Amino acid sequence: NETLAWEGVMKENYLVKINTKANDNSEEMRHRFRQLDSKLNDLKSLLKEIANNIK
Amino acid sequence: QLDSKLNDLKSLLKEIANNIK
Amino acid sequence: GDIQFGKYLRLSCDTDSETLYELLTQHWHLKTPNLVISVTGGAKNFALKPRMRKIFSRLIYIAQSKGAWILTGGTHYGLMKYIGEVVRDNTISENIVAIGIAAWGMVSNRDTLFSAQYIMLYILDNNHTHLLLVDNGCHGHPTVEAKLRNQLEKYISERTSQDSNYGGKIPIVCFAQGGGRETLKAINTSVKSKIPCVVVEGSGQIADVIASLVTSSMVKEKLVRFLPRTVSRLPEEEIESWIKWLKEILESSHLLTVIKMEEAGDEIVSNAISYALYKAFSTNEQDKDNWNGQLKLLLEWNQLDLASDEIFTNDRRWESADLQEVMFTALIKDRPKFVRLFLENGLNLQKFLTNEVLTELFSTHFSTLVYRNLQIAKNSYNDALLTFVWKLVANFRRTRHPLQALFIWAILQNKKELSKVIWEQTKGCTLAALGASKLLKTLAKVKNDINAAGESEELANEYETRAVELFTECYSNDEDLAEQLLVYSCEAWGGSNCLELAVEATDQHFIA
Amino acid sequence: FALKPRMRKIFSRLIYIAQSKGAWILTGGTHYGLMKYIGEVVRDNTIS
Amino acid sequence: YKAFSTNEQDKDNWNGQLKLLLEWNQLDLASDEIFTNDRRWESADLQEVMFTALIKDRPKFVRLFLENGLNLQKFLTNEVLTELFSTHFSTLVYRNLQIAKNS
Amino acid sequence: DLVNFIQANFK
Repeated sequence: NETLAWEGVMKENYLVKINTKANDNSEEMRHRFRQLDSKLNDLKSLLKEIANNIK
Repeated sequence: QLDSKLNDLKSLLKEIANNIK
Repeated sequence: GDIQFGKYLRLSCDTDSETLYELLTQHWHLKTPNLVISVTGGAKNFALKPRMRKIFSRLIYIAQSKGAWILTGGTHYGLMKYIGEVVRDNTISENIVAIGIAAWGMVSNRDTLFSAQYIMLYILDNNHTHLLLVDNGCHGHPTVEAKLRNQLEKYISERTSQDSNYGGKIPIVCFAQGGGRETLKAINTSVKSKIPCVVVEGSGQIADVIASLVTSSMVKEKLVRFLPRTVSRLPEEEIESWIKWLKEILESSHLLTVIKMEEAGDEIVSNAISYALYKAFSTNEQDKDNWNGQLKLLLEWNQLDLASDEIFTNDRRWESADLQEVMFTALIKDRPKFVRLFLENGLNLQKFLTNEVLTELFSTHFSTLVYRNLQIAKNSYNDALLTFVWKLVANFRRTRHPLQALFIWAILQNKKELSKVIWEQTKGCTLAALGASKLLKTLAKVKNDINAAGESEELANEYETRAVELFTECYSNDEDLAEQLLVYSCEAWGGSNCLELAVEATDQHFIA
Repeated sequence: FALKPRMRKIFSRLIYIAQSKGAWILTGGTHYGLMKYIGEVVRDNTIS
Repeated sequence: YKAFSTNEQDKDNWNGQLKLLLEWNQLDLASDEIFTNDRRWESADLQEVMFTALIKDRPKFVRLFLENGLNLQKFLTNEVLTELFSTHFSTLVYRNLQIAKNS
Repeated sequence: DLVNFIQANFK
């Protein structure tokens, strides 16, 4: 009972550790690059919208 | 850093458009 | 004339759609769960591309998996011929259905109705299983079949499907790839009704135009730029008419869908079709309020992220027992990710795993072949836990620990991801891994099939490694607790603790 | 309520920080959704 | 290519332009320009160009011709094969094969 | 057998 619960807690930590082992690839930089490029593209349309509104 | 600088410079166009109007 | 190298018939435009459908269904074909229709320019000249070949091959694979009907021109001209080839290829490796619709006047050779056959303008396709011909008249007049084709689709769409999902209706998705004069007319007449179409934003000139659009001067400029030859040849008077069609096509965008050019994933076609059908069902507005049917529809396809974001939303009533049926189907439907989503979104697994549901699952869905294999294996070896597991399965077929029963059921059918998902919930985590490794190693040396032995050995090794790592970390955390766990024996999991199972399965690495 | 991976990680780390500092935690405590999960986490930390 | 196309004296034709682009190894431009989309590709038009490509050692053009609609079985006639094996066969290779067969 | 009824059905 108590021992099984303690085992489950350590299992949770183990699962977190293995998921972090996968996550440590450091490839998130490319995805962040894509996100930043998309954000810049979206912000670009702001100038066109402002120009259209002014006219 | 370059991406952040470009994003910051982007707001300059919006500021200029707002000022002109 | 019926020729074997399916029935080929010549039909008048006055033929009733209801009678034709009744014949097709009652006599030869089975119930249709989906209709994929491809519209391309009737011109024989065409250019293939690598991406188009891959896309159409994947479309054929999806249609075969679902069992949808395919309707095309079937004039043995260019693209259509390739489609037929693909069908034949899949026939070499229960059967695909491909109906071709053409006109009698186009056919170069005519043979009167035993069986009359001929081996060989616009020669008909050779790989299409079923073909029909329009015999209204005007042998020299082309483009007569179109009308009838439309009448065939709509009657099917409006008729009740009497099948699960889509609110008792049928998909009837319309497809577009390539540019042609009649493509615009076909798309417009399809969109006139509640028939969503998806247009590939690739080689298709008109498809590229439509994708780019999503003013009259702008539309005219785009059309002129994309198709200089056709626009230059066509008179100015007709152009105005074309514009009208475009407007309608662009006026309603919820039905219209387009495939992104940048996307290169394998499942792009399925994603597009699922999204289009979801848009149509949601915007129907007749049953938009409900969420059970929409959730089931999105579950039929493997669109987990979209289903989550849409159905579950935030601060939305999730209900306590609403997920019961959907997750039951997911367990039957082999959708591990949906099962995980249901478990982590609020579902209570302990309450669901009732005696009745477990009995139903073990009584019918259990594979008969697996049952016979387990019986013969138990007869051959009959180890300490083989009798226990066999007795449990027999009892359910006719301190309960249902979770272990579900885990054993998942393992016995060789499901990796689902087994791991179930493992992440068990109480006796380590002992279950050792037991599964022993169970797999028992069958690893069957020698009847070479491939399954390799897969089973790999699964057993993975489970063994997981157990070793878990126990290593557990011991590195606390020493006395780890020893206590070792000596501890579960609640009649198998009547044995981890050490006994490890030694029995000659697990040298774990003991070392 | 709907749980998310990032929310679970964030709240677990919040509980860890509170335990390290020894802060008090005040919540609705109605055993409804998120609050229940919070309690579970507390019990987990009480075990280890 | 720009000069020849804009000459306008023989811009309508596509055989000569295709041959000119074949002389140089501009496969992608030749495809995109000559073949286009919804353009009459003809059944026997590619015969001469692909024959030259086989002589000219242009594997990519041969693949393009094969995958764009060309029927290889029909083309490989007895006469074309005889012509290819009679003259274009290397004499040095012929002697090497003869001596190898003798050995 | 079926062919006769089919032909009569469409006419």
